[PDB]
Amino acid sequence: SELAGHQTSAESWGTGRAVARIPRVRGGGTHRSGQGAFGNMCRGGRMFAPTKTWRRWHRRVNTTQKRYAICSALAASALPALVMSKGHRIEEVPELPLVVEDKVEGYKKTKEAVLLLKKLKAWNDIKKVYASQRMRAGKGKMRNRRRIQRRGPCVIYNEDNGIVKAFRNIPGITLLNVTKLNILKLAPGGHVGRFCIWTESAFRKLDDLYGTWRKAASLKSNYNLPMHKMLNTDLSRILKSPEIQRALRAPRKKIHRRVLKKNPL
Amino acid sequence: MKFNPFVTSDRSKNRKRHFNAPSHIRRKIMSSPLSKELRQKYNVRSMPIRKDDEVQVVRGHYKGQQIGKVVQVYRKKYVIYIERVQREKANGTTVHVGIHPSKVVITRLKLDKDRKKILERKAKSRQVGKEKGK
Amino acid sequence: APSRNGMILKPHFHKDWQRRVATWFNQPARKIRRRKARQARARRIAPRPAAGPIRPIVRCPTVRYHTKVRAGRGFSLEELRVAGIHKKVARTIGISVDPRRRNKSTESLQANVQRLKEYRSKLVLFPRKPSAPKKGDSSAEELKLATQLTGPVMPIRN
RNA sequence: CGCGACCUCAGAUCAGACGUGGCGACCCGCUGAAUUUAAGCAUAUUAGUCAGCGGAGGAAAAGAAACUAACCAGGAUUCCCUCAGUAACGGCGAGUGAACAGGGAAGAGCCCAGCGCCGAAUCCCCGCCCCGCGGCGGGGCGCGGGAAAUGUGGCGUACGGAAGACCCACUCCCCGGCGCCGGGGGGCCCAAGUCCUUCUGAUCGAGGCCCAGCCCGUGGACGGUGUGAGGCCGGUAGCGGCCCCCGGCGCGCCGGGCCCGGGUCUUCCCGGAGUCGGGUUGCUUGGGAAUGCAGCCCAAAGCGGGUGGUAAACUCCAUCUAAGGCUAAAUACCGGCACGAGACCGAUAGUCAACAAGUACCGUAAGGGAAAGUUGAAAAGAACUUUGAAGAGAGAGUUCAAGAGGGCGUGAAACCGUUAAGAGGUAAACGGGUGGGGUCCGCGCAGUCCGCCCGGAGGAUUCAACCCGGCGGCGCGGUCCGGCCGUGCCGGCGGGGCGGAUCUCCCGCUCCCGUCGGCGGGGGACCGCCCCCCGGCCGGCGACCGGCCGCCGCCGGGCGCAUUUCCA
RNA sequence: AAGGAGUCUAACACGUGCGCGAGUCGGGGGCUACGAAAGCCGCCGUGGCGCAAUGAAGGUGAAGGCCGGCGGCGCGCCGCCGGCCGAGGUGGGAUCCCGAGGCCUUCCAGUCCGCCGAGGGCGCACCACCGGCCCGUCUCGCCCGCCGCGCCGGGGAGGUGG
RNA sequence: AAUGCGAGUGCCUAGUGGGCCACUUUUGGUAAGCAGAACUGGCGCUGCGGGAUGAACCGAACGCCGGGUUAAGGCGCCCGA
RNA sequence: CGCUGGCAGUCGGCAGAGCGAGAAAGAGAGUGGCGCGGACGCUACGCCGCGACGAGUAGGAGGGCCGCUGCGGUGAGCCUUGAAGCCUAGGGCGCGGGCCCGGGUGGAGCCGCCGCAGGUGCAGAUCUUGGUGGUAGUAGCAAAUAUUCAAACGAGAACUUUGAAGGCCGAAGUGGAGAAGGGUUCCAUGUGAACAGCA
RNA sequence: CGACUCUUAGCGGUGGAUCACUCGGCUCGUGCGUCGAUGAAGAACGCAGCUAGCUGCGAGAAUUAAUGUGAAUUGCAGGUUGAUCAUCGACACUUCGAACGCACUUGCGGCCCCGGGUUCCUCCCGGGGCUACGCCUGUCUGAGCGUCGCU
Ligand SMILES: [Mg+2]
Ligand SMILES: [Mg+2]
Ligand SMILES: [Mg+2]
Ligand SMILES: [Mg+2]
Ligand SMILES: [Mg+2]
Ligand SMILES: [Mg+2]
Ligand SMILES: [Mg+2]
Ligand SMILES: [Mg+2]
Ligand SMILES: [Mg+2]
Ligand SMILES: [Mg+2]
Ligand SMILES: [Mg+2]
Ligand SMILES: [Mg+2]
Ligand SMILES: [Mg+2]
Ligand SMILES: [Mg+2]
Ligand SMILES: [Mg+2]
Ligand SMILES: [Mg+2]
Ligand SMILES: [Mg+2]
Ligand SMILES: [Mg+2]
Ligand SMILES: [Mg+2]
Ligand SMILES: [Mg+2]
Ligand SMILES: [Mg+2]
Ligand SMILES: [Mg+2]
Ligand SMILES: [Mg+2]
Ligand SMILES: [Mg+2]
Ligand SMILES: [Mg+2]
Ligand SMILES: [Mg+2]
Ligand SMILES: [Mg+2]
Ligand SMILES: [Mg+2]
Ligand SMILES: [Mg+2]
Ligand SMILES: [Mg+2]
Ligand SMILES: [Mg+2]
Ligand SMILES: [Mg+2]
Ligand SMILES: [Mg+2]
Ligand SMILES: [Mg+2]
Ligand SMILES: [Mg+2]
Ligand SMILES: [Mg+2]
Ligand SMILES: [Mg+2]
Ligand SMILES: [Mg+2]
Ligand SMILES: [Mg+2]
Ligand SMILES: [Mg+2]
Ligand SMILES: [Mg+2]
Ligand SMILES: [Mg+2]
Ligand SMILES: [Mg+2]
Ligand SMILES: [Mg+2]
Ligand SMILES: [Mg+2]
Ligand SMILES: [Mg+2]
Ligand SMILES: [Mg+2]
Ligand SMILES: [Mg+2]
Ligand SMILES: [Mg+2]
Ligand SMILES: [Mg+2]
Ligand SMILES: [Mg+2]
Ligand SMILES: [Mg+2]
Ligand SMILES: [Mg+2]
Ligand SMILES: [Mg+2]
Ligand SMILES: [Mg+2]
Ligand SMILES: [Mg+2]
Ligand SMILES: [Mg+2]
Ligand SMILES: [Mg+2]
Ligand SMILES: [Mg+2]
Ligand SMILES: [Mg+2]
Ligand SMILES: [Mg+2]
Ligand SMILES: [Mg+2]
Ligand SMILES: [Mg+2]
Ligand SMILES: [Mg+2]
Ligand SMILES: [Mg+2]
Repeated sequence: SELAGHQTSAESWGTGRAVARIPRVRGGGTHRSGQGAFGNMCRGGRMFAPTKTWRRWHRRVNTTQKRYAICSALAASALPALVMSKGHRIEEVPELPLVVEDKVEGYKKTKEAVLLLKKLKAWNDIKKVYASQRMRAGKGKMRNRRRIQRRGPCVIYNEDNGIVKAFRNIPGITLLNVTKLNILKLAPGGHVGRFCIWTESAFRKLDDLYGTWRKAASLKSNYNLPMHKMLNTDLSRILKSPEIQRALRAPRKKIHRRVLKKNPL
Repeated sequence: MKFNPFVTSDRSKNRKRHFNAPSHIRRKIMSSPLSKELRQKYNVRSMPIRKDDEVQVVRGHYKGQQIGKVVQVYRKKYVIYIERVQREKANGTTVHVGIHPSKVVITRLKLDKDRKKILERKAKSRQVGKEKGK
Repeated sequence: APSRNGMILKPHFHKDWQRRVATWFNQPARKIRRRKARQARARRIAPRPAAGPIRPIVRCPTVRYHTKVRAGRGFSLEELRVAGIHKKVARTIGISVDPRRRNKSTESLQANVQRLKEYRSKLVLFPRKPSAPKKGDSSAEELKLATQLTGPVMPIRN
C-alpha cells in the first residue's frame, strides 16, 4: 500500500535531546510516543523503494522467434536421448513420433484413455507422476500452491470429440490443439524434449501449419521453416573423412616435460 | 479439477467457512458413513448423524467391534459424544470422549418422518445418476 | 550534471505524475467484455448484419491520403434522392444516413448510387406481419435462407 | 360613500406535493497556494496542482457544427494507437506543449421559440359510479372549480417547411389490463477401499490387491477428520435431477386510441440582442499585434454574421448558421455490496488494527494512537497423602511427551546461578611457534590386498572342437533382389491448388440511337512455385531399410567323461 | 536478538545475445482450472523507425567518358541528334591465384596425387590522400527551351558552408 | 648508427579536481614543524629489515613454504652476531 | 598471464602403433632399363604441456559446486523407523565465502541440479524496536518538636484496636461545614495475590 | 588447597530470537452500483437466569412473525402440532441528531379529542393527535390617494 508507513503524523526532534534525529511520533501517553515513524530502518514505517503496480510485468517476444522456438521444441520431441533426458519413461514406446488413429478423439470415458496409455506403453510415465506427487517446500503451501507433481506426456489432438474430458482426469496429461501449440507446455521449464502422443489428423497438419523448406506454410500468412546454419552436424564423421584427413599435418602427441638443469661444471 | 468460477479453492477461505459455519451447515458437514448392511438396503452411502443413532468407531484408541448409542451431537466443537466412550478424570468423574463423525460408522439409524424422506431423496438422486450413466 | 556525450533530454516528469498513472491490467478483461457485448448485440439483431448499417464510398482529404478510399458516416441526401430512397425510411432498412455531406463531384456520387442499388438488390426484407406477406418485401423462400452477415456490409477495397 | 372587475402584494396548524442532511473512489462548477526547479532570484516552473466551497449520477460531463480543411475533400460527442515530445510558448533560460489528417472501440438521432393555419381544438384539481388497485392509473358522468388569448395543444425547425391542385400508393402502429405458451435468485440431493499385512499415541504412512492389471473417474480442485486421503465426510465434474419465487421473450381476447402516405409543378414563409462584435483591464492557453473566460465602456447588421492560426485596407472564394433545448453506447471508479485470483507479506513483516482496534491510553481542544497469535490429538487442566498461615514444595496421577502444567509449541544470544576442569601480581584479549593436561574419535592394539605363474591336498556333471535353433554386427554381394527419401537433376498425346502491376465469352450499371462505346464481375490463356501420377539417371538409407547369401561374434540345447576347463 | 539503506518507471547513449533483413515491429484492435496465458489476422502495416539530404524559406534533391553526323565561334570549344564503353584512382592491406625450381633410398628418363617455394598478380574490411556527385551561398559568364517570350524557366566554370 | 621492445587503433567509462614531505634550484619573511614555485623521488595507496620509538630517512617493495646468501645497519648484556 | 601452445590418431588379424628435430618440402602411387591379444584418456565450457609474474586506498571488471526467499522443470529425491529450527570439549572438506557427517533436543515438513525472479547477506548511521548488564545491594527512604507501657485479635505486631500516659495543632487550627472539581472515593463485611517506595 | 576473578562444557534460570503453522492483510480482476422529513449517516442510553467487553437488538429490546431446514443450545442450570440455524417479503423500531411547538435546563407551552376528576364547571392528573423553515399549484380571508367601471 502506498499509504503504508505514512499514515502517521511525525516530525524530527532535531539536535539536542540526545536522540538520533529520526522523525518521531507526536505526543501521547502510549507506547508509540517518540518512537520512530518514517524511514526503512524503523519498526513499522515505510520500506525502501515501495513496490509499485506499474512494474513491467509482461514481455513481448517476436512472432518469428516464438514460431522458431515452437519448431525447436517440436523437433526435439522426436529424438530418443532428448526425451530420455527429460526423464519420460519411454523405453517400451514403439515409435517416438507416437501417432495413433483418429478414433482416440471419440473417447468419452477415462478407462479408454487409461487402457490406450497402457497399450501404447506410456503408463509408466503416469506412474512416475504418481510417485512424484508430494508436498511443496516453503511458503507456497499457504499461497494455494500446496501440492506439486511431474508434468507427464502431452497428447495432441486435431478436433475435440470428447478427448479432453476422457484424458483430463489423468495426472500429468495435458491437451493441446495443433493450431494452438504452446511453448509453455511443449517445453516445460525451458527444457526441450517433452514426450508427445499425436493422432494422425494432428500429425498431417504440421506440414500445413509450418510447411517444408520448399513449400511455405498454408495456414500462416508468410512463414517458412528456418534455415540450418550447419547441414551435416555429425562432426565425428566430418573429421574422420578422407577429404579432411589427407590435408592435415602429423599429430604432435609427445609430451615434453621440463628438464632438470644439472650443472655441467 | 474444479472449473466453477464462483467456487473458491482458497485454503484460508475454505477454512474460514468451515470453522465459522452456521449450525444447519454444520449438520451436513458432520455426516457419517453407513455400514455395508444399511448401504445395500437404503442405497445411501452417508447420512448426517442424529442423537439417537447406534454407531461404531473405526479409528483411534476406541476402535473395535463395540457399538454405542450417540449421547449427544455437540456441533460447536464439530464432534459427537457416544455412550460408552468415556474417560475418568483425576477425581473419578467420567466425561465423554469426543469422536469425529467421519471416524465412526452408523450401524442403526433412528427412523423419523424426515429421515425416511432424506433416504428416499438420496436414493432417487442416486438412481437418476445411475440412469444417466446407463 | 551532463556526462561526456549524449542528448539534451527534457523528461516531462516534473508534476505529480505518479497520481495519474493509467495501468492496463484490465485490458484482457475489457476485450472479453467488448466481445460478449458484440455477440449479445449480434444475437439481438438476429438476421440483421452484425456490423450495422452500410457505410458509403468516401474519399479522404488532406493530400497524404487523397488516393485512398474509405468508409464514411452516411449516404448523402442527394445520393438517396438519385437512388430513390426516402431519407426517413433508409434508416429502417440498414442504410446509414447523414445530412451534413455534400457532393462536389459526379463520379463519387454515382459510385455511391450504384452502392445503394447493389445493396438494395441484396436486401432480403421480412414482412412486418409474419403471418401475412406484403407488397414490397421478400418471398418466403428467401427468408428461410436469410442468414446473418459477418464483417462490414459490402467491404470497401481500394 | 358603497358595490364589482383586473393588477400588484400579504396572511393561514388551509388541501395536496417538493427541498434540506450524509457518503463522496470516479464526475461537474468555482476558488486556489507555497514547498520545489531555475545550482541565487523576481517572470516562469511547481500548477489550474494540494487545501477550501457548492452540486449530482450509476456513471457524470460532452454531443448532433456559427466544425475540420484547402483536398478527386471529409462530416455529432466520448475513448485507444499514432500524429508528437511535434507546430508553438518560454529571464527563447529552466522548462512547458496541443490540434488536424489516418487506423480502430462504439455508433442514433432529434425537439422548440419564431413565421403561419386550425371555434383553446390544450392542461391541472375536486365530488360520485365501476375497474386496476405494493412505481396512483382507465374510461363514464358533474348548468363543478381553475390555468391559459400578456398564447396551451396539433402540423411544422434549417436535412428546408406549409397550402392548393395533378397523379401514385396505404389498410396496420402504440399502450393498458384478462388469460395462456418455452435468464436470475433460493433450498435439497446424486461415484468409488476405512479391503488385507504392517509403523504410530493417533494414521491420511509403507507393502499388496491375479488374466476386470483393487474401485470410481465428464469427479486425481480444495477443506475438515488424532501426521502427509481421488475412494471417511462436506464438496468437485456433469447441455445432472427435483421443488419454489421473480423477470424477459410471444400468442389470443377485451377496453381504448390514430383516422395517417409518397412524387412532380404552382403560390407563399423562413429564425434565438445589452447578444454578436470593438476598445480596455485582469486571469488563462501551445495559441504567438491578444486561444478561452470575466468586469467596465461602446454597441450592431440582414446578398447578414462567424471562421479561414500575423495587425490593417480592397477584391474574390470556401465553409458553417452563434447568442434556446434533449439524447443511449464505447469511457472513469483506492467509497459501498457480493465475489474470484496471486512467481506478494508471514505477527518488529503485511492495513494502525490476524487478538474485547480506531480499542486501551494522552491532550481543554483540533487531534495523536499502541502493545497484544500458538498447552495438548483430546482438559484427559494434576484426585488423594504430607509440610507450611499461605504463596509455595515433596510424593502420587494424566499424556507419546509436563524435557507441553492455564501469557503453557520449538526456546537462540546478551546476562545470571551451580557443578566439573584448568589457571591467575605487568587490565583483558590477540597473531606465529611448540609443549602439557583433558574430552571424544579411529568401534585401533599383531596389521593392506589385487592379477598371473608354480607346488600340494580336494570338489564338479566341465573345456576345446563338431551338430541344431535363435539373435546381433559387417558387407566394395567389385555392380544380388525389392523398397523409402532427396534444401537432386532432366523429360509428359499428365492431372490439381496458391500467387502475378502478363493478357482477354457472358454479366450489373453508365453516355449517345434491340444496334453502339467506357467501366464493376466470373471464367479462359500465359508465367512462377508447390502437391500428386508417369520414365530416366544421380545420390542417400550414419537424424531415414527389408528378404536370401557370405563371414564373424554371442546365447540356449545336444555330444564331449576329463593330462581339458572351472571352483574354494 | 530482529529490522535496516543504489530500488522501480520513463528517456537517451554504448556494448553484448537472438530473430528477420532493405526492411522490421502488432505494442492498439479484432477472431477463436492453469488460461488475465498461448495461437491467428496481411486489403487489420494504419502508424513508428530505417531506406535522402540540404536551405530560415520559397524550394531543390546525390558519375560520366568516347565516336560519327549537323550548326555556331576562330585546329579546339559550345550547342544539337544517333551508336558503343561504362560506377573513380593512388599507397598500405589479412586471405586467395599462378609457379623458376625442388621434397632421396641401387640408377636415369618418366605420368598422376600431394607439399614447399624465388618472383609475379586479383585484392576483403579499414586508414591516409587525390578526384567526382546532391543542397545553401559567393564570383565570372555564355547558351538553350516554349502554351502563356517574361522582373519566365533550365544549364556551365571556379572557391566555400552541410 | 648502438641498445632494447610485438605494435597500431576505436568505443564506453568510474573515481579524483583540500594534498603533504625530501636532495638540488628558488621567492617573501628575523625566523618558523611559516607562506609560495621548478625538477625528480616518495608518503597519501605500502606492508618488510634498520634508524630505541616514528606517514616521508637508509635499504628494499609483498602469493604460501624449506635451504642458502645479502642490502642498510650492526656484533659487552638486554639482543641474533 | 602468455605460448591467439598440444590432443578428434582410442587411425587394431579390413592391425602395424611415429612426428623434439639445427637446416622450405612425401615413412606418396604406379610406369621403363600357432597363440584371437594391446593400461588411462576426450564433463573439447574437457584434459595436458612450457615459460614469466603475484603490493594496494578511491575505483573498475571477472569467477563463485558461496549464502537467503519464491516460481517453471527435474531428482520413480528425503521424511513420524523422525522434516525445519536450535545446542555441541565430536569427525572432516574448502585459500575463503561457507558446507557435509556424528550426538542431543524437537514434532511436520524440507532439499540437490537446470533455468527464472527479487523487499536477497550488517558492526557501526548520538540507527529503529525489544531484552539484559556493570554501576549496585550503591545514591537514597533526613522540611513542619515525640513518643512510651500493658492488654486484645492473630501463624505472624515498632506501625491495627482498646486503656493509661507524655506531647502537638492552640479558634487567621492539624477543628466543624460548603462552592469548583472528582464520581462511588461514602457505609457494612471478607481477603492479604498485586498497589499503598519498611511492614 | 580455601575466597575472588577469567575461559570452556553439562544442567538450571532470565529473555522470546529462529523455525513451522495463519478464520489477517496487500495487490489485481469481475458483476452489481442501493442513503434521507414514510426521518439517513453519526451519537447517546438501555436490553441476557447467572453478562463487564465485543457482537446482536430496541421497552415486542443477544429478538417477534413468516418461509426453508429438521433435533438441538451449551460455560452451568431451567424447560416433530417442530428445538436450533439460515433466509427475511410481515410487524415493531427509546433519546439526540437535516431534527421539526419554543429552548436545550431535560425546562416552558398552545389547540383539539378521550379516560379518571368531575357529573360541560373551570381546575388537576393520565393518554392520543397536531403545532419548524423555504418553496410549487390550488383554496380561503384581505390590503392599496395601483388601473378602472357602475350607482
Ligand atoms: Mg509497515
Ligand atoms: Mg524455510
Ligand atoms: Mg560523473
Ligand atoms: Mg396544510
Ligand atoms: Mg480561477
Ligand atoms: Mg532555486
Ligand atoms: Mg540549491
Ligand atoms: Mg530559496
Ligand atoms: Mg481538492
Ligand atoms: Mg446534497
Ligand atoms: Mg446514489
Ligand atoms: Mg447526461
Ligand atoms: Mg474530430
Ligand atoms: Mg517521431
Ligand atoms: Mg537568456
Ligand atoms: Mg503548464
Ligand atoms: Mg481525428
Ligand atoms: Mg468499426
Ligand atoms: Mg403555437
Ligand atoms: Mg443543425
Ligand atoms: Mg488433510
Ligand atoms: Mg496404501
Ligand atoms: Mg483429501
Ligand atoms: Mg489410493
Ligand atoms: Mg463422497
Ligand atoms: Mg459427493
Ligand atoms: Mg455443479
Ligand atoms: Mg461571447
Ligand atoms: Mg488565478
Ligand atoms: Mg499561465
Ligand atoms: Mg480572406
Ligand atoms: Mg493572415
Ligand atoms: Mg442548437
Ligand atoms: Mg445547439
Ligand atoms: Mg446535455
Ligand atoms: Mg486465474
Ligand atoms: Mg503489526
Ligand atoms: Mg516469531
Ligand atoms: Mg511462544
Ligand atoms: Mg516432546
Ligand atoms: Mg513440548
Ligand atoms: Mg502442531
Ligand atoms: Mg516453552
Ligand atoms: Mg573451581
Ligand atoms: Mg539481521
Ligand atoms: Mg544494440
Ligand atoms: Mg610549503
Ligand atoms: Mg602508486
Ligand atoms: Mg615505502
Ligand atoms: Mg634516533
Ligand atoms: Mg629465507
Ligand atoms: Mg642494536
Ligand atoms: Mg594484487
Ligand atoms: Mg559454543
Ligand atoms: Mg519477496
Ligand atoms: Mg546489529
Ligand atoms: Mg546506604
Ligand atoms: Mg468536616
Ligand atoms: Mg476542614
Ligand atoms: Mg511495601
Ligand atoms: Mg555455566
Ligand atoms: Mg447489559
Ligand atoms: Mg419464529
Ligand atoms: Mg420454522
Ligand atoms: Mg440555563
